[PDB]
Amino acid sequence: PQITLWQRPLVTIKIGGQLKEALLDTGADDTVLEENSLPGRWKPKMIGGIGGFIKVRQYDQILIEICGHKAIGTVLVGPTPVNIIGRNLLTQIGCTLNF
Amino acid sequence: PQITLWQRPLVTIKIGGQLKEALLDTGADDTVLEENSLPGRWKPKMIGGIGGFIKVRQYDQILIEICGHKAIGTVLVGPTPVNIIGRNLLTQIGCTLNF
Amino acid sequence: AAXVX
Repeated sequence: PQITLWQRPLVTIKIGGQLKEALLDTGADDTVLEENSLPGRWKPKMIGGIGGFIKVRQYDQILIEICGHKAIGTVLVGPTPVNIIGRNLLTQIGCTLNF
Repeated sequence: PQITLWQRPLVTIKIGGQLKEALLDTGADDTVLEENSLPGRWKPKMIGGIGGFIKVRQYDQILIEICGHKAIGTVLVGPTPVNIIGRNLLTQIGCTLNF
Repeated sequence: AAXVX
């Protein structure tokens, strides 16, 4: 579909047998989800945003279903106020900005 | 135009006689620009992002030219690593997400 | 890196 920006662009994601809502964020190079129970190995990593840097855990080869669209990629888990779908993923689902 | 997300969506903005580059951010409710010399009165305000809260100054009725498209609205000035064009503005220029 | 407000 087509999302206008009068309200936040929130969408249903299915990650590791769990259902969540995430914001489609063109302003994010990466996808960062709040602490969820995800299986596999992960490494320590740090991402910056507007007030600072938070340490997250990177999980590679993670399968996600964004609004029914499947994609595989890097997913960062940490203390984010919201589940963010970033550029690494948006490209997989052929998402563009039009104006 | 149409922006694919292989690279960050950066665009030329013209604000108060100055030329800048800004990121089109669907993940932002507001537009926050780095400290620039803007005339008028402003109030203290705070915005949160992924590492915390930063205090900014709100300027209302600010004219901006986003990729040649004029719009008027609220603009927040503060210590952001990047000039962000948020939802308040994206709607004015008829910007949508498609996939 | 990555959401304002």
